[PDB]
Amino acid sequence: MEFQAVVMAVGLPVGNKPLIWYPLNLLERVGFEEVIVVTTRDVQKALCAEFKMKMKPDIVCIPDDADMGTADSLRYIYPKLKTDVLVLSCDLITDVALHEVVDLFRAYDASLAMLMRKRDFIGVDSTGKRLLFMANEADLDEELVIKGSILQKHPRIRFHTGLVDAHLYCLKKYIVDFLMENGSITSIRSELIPYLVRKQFSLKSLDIYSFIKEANTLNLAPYDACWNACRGDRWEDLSR
Amino acid sequence: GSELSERIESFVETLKRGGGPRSSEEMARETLGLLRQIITDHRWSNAGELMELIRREGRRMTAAQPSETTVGNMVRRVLKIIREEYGRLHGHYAQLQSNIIEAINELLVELEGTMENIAAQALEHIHSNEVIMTIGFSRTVEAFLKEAARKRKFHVIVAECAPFCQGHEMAVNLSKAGIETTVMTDAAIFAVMSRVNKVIIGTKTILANGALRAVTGTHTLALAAKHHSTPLIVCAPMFKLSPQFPNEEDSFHKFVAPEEVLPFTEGDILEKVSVHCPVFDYVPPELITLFISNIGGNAPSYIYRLMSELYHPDDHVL
Amino acid sequence: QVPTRKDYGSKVSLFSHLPQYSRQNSLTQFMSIPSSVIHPAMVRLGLQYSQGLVSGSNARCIALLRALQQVIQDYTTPPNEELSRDLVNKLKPYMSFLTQCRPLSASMHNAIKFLNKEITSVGSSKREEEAKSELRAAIDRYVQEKIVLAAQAISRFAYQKISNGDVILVYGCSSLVSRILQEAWTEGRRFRVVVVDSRPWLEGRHTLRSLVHAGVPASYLLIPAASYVLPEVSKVLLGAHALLANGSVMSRVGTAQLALVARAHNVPVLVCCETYKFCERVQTDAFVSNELDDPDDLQCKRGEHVALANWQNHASLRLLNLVYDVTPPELVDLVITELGMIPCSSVPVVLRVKSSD
Amino acid sequence: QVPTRKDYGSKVSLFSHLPQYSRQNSLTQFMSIPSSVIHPAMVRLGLQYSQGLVSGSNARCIALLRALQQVIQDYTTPPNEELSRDLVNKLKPYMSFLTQCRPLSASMHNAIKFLNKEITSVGSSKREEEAKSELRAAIDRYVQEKIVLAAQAISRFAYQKISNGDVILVYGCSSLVSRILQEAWTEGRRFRVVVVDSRPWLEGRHTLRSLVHAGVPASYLLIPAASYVLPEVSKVLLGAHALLANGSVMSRVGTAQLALVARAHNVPVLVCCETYKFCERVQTDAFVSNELDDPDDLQCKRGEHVALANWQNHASLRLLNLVYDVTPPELVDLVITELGMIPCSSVPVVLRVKSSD
Amino acid sequence: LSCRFYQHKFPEVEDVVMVNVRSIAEMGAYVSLLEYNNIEGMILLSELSRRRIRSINKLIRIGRNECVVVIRVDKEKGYIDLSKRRVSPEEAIKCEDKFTKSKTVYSILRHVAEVLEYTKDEQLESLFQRTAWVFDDKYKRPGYGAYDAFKHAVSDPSILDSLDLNEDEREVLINNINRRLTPQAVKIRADIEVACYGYEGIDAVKEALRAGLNCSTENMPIKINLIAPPRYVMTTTTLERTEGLSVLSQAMAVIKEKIEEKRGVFNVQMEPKVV
Amino acid sequence: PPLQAVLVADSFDRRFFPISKDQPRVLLPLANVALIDYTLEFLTATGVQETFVFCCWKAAQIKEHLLKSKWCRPTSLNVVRIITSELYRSLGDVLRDVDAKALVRSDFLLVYGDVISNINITRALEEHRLRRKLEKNVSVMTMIFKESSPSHPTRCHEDNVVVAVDSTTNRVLHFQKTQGLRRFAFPLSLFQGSSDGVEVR
Ligand SMILES: O=C(COc1ccc(Cl)cc1)N[C@H]1CC[C@H](NC(=O)COc2ccc(Cl)cc2)CC1
Repeated sequence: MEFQAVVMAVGLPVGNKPLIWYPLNLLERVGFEEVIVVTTRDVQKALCAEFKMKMKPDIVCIPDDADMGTADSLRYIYPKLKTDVLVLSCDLITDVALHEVVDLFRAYDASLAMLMRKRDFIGVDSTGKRLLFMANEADLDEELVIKGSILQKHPRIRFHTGLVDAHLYCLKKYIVDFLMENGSITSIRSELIPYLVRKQFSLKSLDIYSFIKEANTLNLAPYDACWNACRGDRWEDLSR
Repeated sequence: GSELSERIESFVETLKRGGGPRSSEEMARETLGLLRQIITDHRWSNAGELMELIRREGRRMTAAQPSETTVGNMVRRVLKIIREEYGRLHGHYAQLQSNIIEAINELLVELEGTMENIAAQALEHIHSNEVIMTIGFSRTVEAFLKEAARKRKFHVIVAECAPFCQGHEMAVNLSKAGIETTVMTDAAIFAVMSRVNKVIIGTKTILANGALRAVTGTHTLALAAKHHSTPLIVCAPMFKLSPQFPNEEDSFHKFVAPEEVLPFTEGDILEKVSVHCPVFDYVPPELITLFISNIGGNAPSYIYRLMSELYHPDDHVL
Repeated sequence: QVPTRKDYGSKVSLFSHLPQYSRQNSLTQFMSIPSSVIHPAMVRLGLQYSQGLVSGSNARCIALLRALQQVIQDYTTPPNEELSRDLVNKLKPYMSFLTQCRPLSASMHNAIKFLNKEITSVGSSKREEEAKSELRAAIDRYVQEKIVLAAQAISRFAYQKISNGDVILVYGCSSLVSRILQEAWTEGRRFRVVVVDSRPWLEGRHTLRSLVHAGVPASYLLIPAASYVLPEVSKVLLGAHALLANGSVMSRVGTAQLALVARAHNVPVLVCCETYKFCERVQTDAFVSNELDDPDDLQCKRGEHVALANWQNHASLRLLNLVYDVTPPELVDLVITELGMIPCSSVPVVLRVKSSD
Repeated sequence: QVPTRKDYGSKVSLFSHLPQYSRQNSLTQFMSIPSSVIHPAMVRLGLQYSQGLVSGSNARCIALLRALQQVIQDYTTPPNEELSRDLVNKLKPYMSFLTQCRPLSASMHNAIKFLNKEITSVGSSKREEEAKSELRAAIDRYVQEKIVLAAQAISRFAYQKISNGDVILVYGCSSLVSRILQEAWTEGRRFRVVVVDSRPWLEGRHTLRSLVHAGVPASYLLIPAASYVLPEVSKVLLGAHALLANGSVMSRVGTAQLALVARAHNVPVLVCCETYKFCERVQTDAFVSNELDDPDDLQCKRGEHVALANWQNHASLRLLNLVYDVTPPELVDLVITELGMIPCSSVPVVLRVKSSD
Repeated sequence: LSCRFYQHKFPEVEDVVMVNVRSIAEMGAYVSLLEYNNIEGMILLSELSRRRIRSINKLIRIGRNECVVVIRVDKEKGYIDLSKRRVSPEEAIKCEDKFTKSKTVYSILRHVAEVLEYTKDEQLESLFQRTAWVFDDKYKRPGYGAYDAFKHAVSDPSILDSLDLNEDEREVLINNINRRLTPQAVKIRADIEVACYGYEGIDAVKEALRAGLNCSTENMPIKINLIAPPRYVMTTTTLERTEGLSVLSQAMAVIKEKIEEKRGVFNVQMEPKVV
Repeated sequence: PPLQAVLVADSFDRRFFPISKDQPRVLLPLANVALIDYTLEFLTATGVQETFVFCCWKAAQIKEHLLKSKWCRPTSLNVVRIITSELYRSLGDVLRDVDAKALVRSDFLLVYGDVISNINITRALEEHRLRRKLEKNVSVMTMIFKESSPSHPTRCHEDNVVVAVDSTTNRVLHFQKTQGLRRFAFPLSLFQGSSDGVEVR
């Protein structure tokens, strides 16, 4: 088997339907006979009994701890993963067919492949597929820095600022091997993105790729994107 | 005086910088207009003085652009017109000038109807369900094909040019008339030559031995046509016919900037490389089967007689 | 099930039987993300084949054999079934998917035939992992000799042919010709190479890079300028992709044309082909078995006058780019294989000494 | 007035622009019995043209000039009209009816051009019968010199070329070739002639008769055995029907084929053409300007198995017999005219000295 | 609906006429005489040029208008022999101007007959004979006389009152003449940079502007406008632009003299050109 | 409107020493032709009508070099204006003398005296004219660059230029050089001022 889909649960089904059902429908529509879903324990450690009341083909639900992040949940399922990891989340309303990000992961032999959609400045190569830089404006002392090697090997870098993270990743086995070997990472979205983006600026190296969709967008944990969840699900879940 | 000299200098600079104008027929018409504007606003007593003046101006006109031989052989045709008029009036100031003016007038009437005569005689060289091969872009072969497609149904393979794709506009102009145009690259010529029935092309300059310089890649096409024994057709007018021999004078090919072949964004390897781009190519007369002009069809073993009907051997050095 | 790819654009009437796909659409739009009916290594090979990332024939064969090693390493045996029949029955959908992704080169066909001959001769008394390790070692030894030992022998046989001060002409991108030129430049020969390239791949720039990083004086010209440079050229070196039964040279499209112009300029051409890239199937033209790439690759940015942009709106407009063509055997003089310098007329004879005969 | 003949059978798609009639039907089913729109001599000429009674080009031109003499003798002048263009306007329906009866040979086209140039240059001060007698005498003198004086000069130029004891190869039916062979046999040369023939006309037997009535030893062979006899043949003497501007030889269909086999056997060919059978019109194949004979002429009686009887019932069956074809100018060496032995490359040149220039 | 251009149905000998080539034969080129109700003529093959001509189609250009001189005419036989060899370029330009004026008069009378709805060709020919051919016979000039009378009637309509065609036909002809041949409108614009960097700079600039405006002739006011601080635009909207450009040049020279008299520069940014 | 141009024929950087101590750097021959003639031929191939040559150091030598050239002839379509003064020593001083003399009118070209080019910039001139016509004289300068590789031997490390511009309306937001800089810093206000597109070149 090529991929083992993991759905993350960090601080949930508040809407016109279950918020965990749409990633489960997106997985079970195309392939994915083996689905691993972690449970939430920071807000309340009782979402596993609500998640086990669905009607999917095969769900693997595990209990988790309260004080934990994304990298702790990656390191928690390390002895039960044997192949490439394809990370999901609860608040992920994606009308885009995710076959193309798997095509970007497979065709270029990439180590990481992510999907963004229209705070974070993302500088991508001029072809529009391979990312070269990404940074938030919070944890940066200066405005930005750019090395000379990434401008020598890639002389034009197109930057985007109105992007959101759909939390659709594709990880390689040695990346989570390094994550298990380096336990200082807590948030995988701020660690596996930035450290690999810095390590790609080394020949023999790793490749990180991203697709910029223009069809829909994901949701958020707060109530800022909760009003667009029902209006987005009333017109897109009819074909699903 | 002033107007003549500034028009001559603008003509020389326009031939020096780029292709001004686009079509060769308008260039020949403006060359006739420049020559008639020169001869109506000058003074001469003998015809040899006018001969030396036109020779001195034509030396500058060929030194401006040596690849554009249309102005050179047009100046040579005007010089032979001067020689024939002095010969027929010797055996002469206003009557001779009026005779030269009306000869240039009827030459312009002849020059305006070259393409319509070629399109009129296009019907006796194209049959139905035919495979046509054309390299480059010229309005003569385009009018040839678009008049032959008015009553016949056939197929044209328009091959593009590898330095700059000039065959794409010809392909999208022929496909608007519905001749089932097939577009391909330059590397497939022999790879299509086993199915090409007849090759119909144009040229830039008809040389004196029947040879021709033309757009690059057509010497390979003529070699493949000789290998596959398909007949070759040259739709060329009578002002692209020049007495300049191939190996006699230098600066045969026109070399242009190599940015169309290898771009400037290639890298550090552009210093240790030598990129050439010859836009013209030389085709020997043995690979040519038939020339088609407004007066009809001619063999490549007949072009010398056209020289004897249009040029003097004393004017070959200009 | 694996569906059929839709034929893109309007095909040529002479090429109605050959498929013409496009790179903007993929076959995996209706395929599972955990690849079950196709192997994940096989679908990765098909994805890197269809997008044009692996274009060389030796590189395609090497990546194909690596994907087959990944298939054999991830292979299991069903109950009451043998390996020597189930592996043959299971590899044929993989090769059909590979052919649907891109029309296969002849090196891939000979690799498929050699792998079928190897997995046919596996005895029933052998174990599973022992036969799998035997097949992996056989694939490793096969690719080892018939890539690098053949390349070293062909470069040694070409080193004693290239003299000092001559001009060599190359065409296209191939690892064997660039390795020959690099070993000849490093072993003592002083020469300059004329690089001839064609549209729309522009792959020769690739081998031009291996002619600059090695320190060789190089000249980069095109197909229409090949008739201009060939009066000065003394030798034409060619990279062969396939050699048919009659002595034909199946390679990149600007080869038999280049060989005809080189014969017309009295320049003897030199093709280099490993023995595993030979063919028992023979064709006499570029029209009965050929690859058709994208019809949208022919357009270029010449100012703001892209004429072939909306080419599908014109009903009487056909677009075509041939990948392969064959050469008449009276045009090519040398064939440099690891057994030596042969003519074209003995390229089936070598097959007779390489098909266990 | 004069309708068009219906095209018989299913035409070739490569010959769809050229008409294909049949000899079983005629246009005079829809014409008047006292022929008023067409002359009686002209409709007699068209009837003997369409049935195949006059097949030789010189015989066709002689009969055409006799019909034009009969037209001029029975010509009247209308009031307030000149002869110089009313004769042109009356001759054009006659020539159009002649073209509808049979596609005209090039000798007929040159005779039409010469007669139009003659009846254009008649003065207005001349009378009716005086201009008619002048035109009749001009036609008589023209056909006299440019048939028999040209034939005598061509036979005299061929007599000094044919040696004693050689073998001559001829093809087709023409009065000039038979006259050359008869004068060479009677003037002292001893030789034997191989008459090569082809289907379905079988007209060369006619020339074979003039080779037996003259006492010449002859050998009657066909075109597939022409490759067999040409190792023994030293000279090939052909009869040209039309010479184009580029030096091509438009003749019967077994001419360019026969010249190619003769060049492949090191046998130089010899065509014999008068000056009035030349062409300013040029063509490179037998497809843009050719005559199509009857499609039911190819069937024969080989026992009781005539396979091409009900050929029209088969929808995917095409029948074709070409009459004329052209030769490449690099295959033919001689052109024996009354001005001498020239190459093909100077056949427009003599046109320049025969078009009043 | 058509007619001839003049009162004669056939041209005289050595009269240069404007024809268009319709077909090519061996005897010559069949043409149509555009100013004689499209009667068929023939340009001879011997008269197409003064040089040896290989083909008739090399200088014919079927579809092109050309001036040819009449060599032989026969009203009984209907034969009209034409020649391109005899005509001169000056005679060709004269025939082109005469054919242009006669075609303008033909279009004016055709518009007048279309306004009068005279569908019959005989009534239209009577309008021709009552309007243009009477003036052509009075002034003894075919084409020039009718166009000159119409150009005089566009200014002074007393010449059109002598025609006794009808009460409405004369008014329709006068309206068609004033709408077709009376386009007297031109605008000779020019730019001049007149300034003075001295004591009374603006005063000398206003004095030079007043001196330039005072030199404006009648029915041709030279309007000056401040297009820029150092540049000015001197326009002139009047007919007879060959005189209007000279008047603008004289006004610019007077303004330059008035600027140089008061110690000020006066450059010509643009010469007198029509808008 | 006519097309004016100014030509700084005196490069005020002390780089060609001691080559420029005898004849200036605009009079050196590339291939038997001085760079002044190359730049003037590029200007006439562009289509300018009048130029303004500015030269301070050894200006008499530049004047006697270019008076015997093709461009000082009366038959030349592009006239020149030789302006000689030893007071200015900077390009800004040249442009403020242009403003004090009021020579140019609208959309004039700016070129050094040692620029080798063959670009026809009528497309860029029409783009600058339409950008001035729509936005009411907001666009002031249209810089011109050539697509090149950073590893090319043309651009050296002393004159390498990195910019940050817009993608859809190509307005420049940042512009700097790499004169001894291994790490480049770009400002943050360029993203807040333009949230539609930004590209580092
Ligand atoms: O369709 C095409 C298009 O040609 C090409 C288009 C593009 C390319 Cl890359 C290559 C070829 N050509 C046709 C032209 C008629 C021919 N012949 C026939 O249809 C009939 O065959 C005959 C039959 C009788 C005779 Cl005598 C001759 C040919 C087949 C091929």
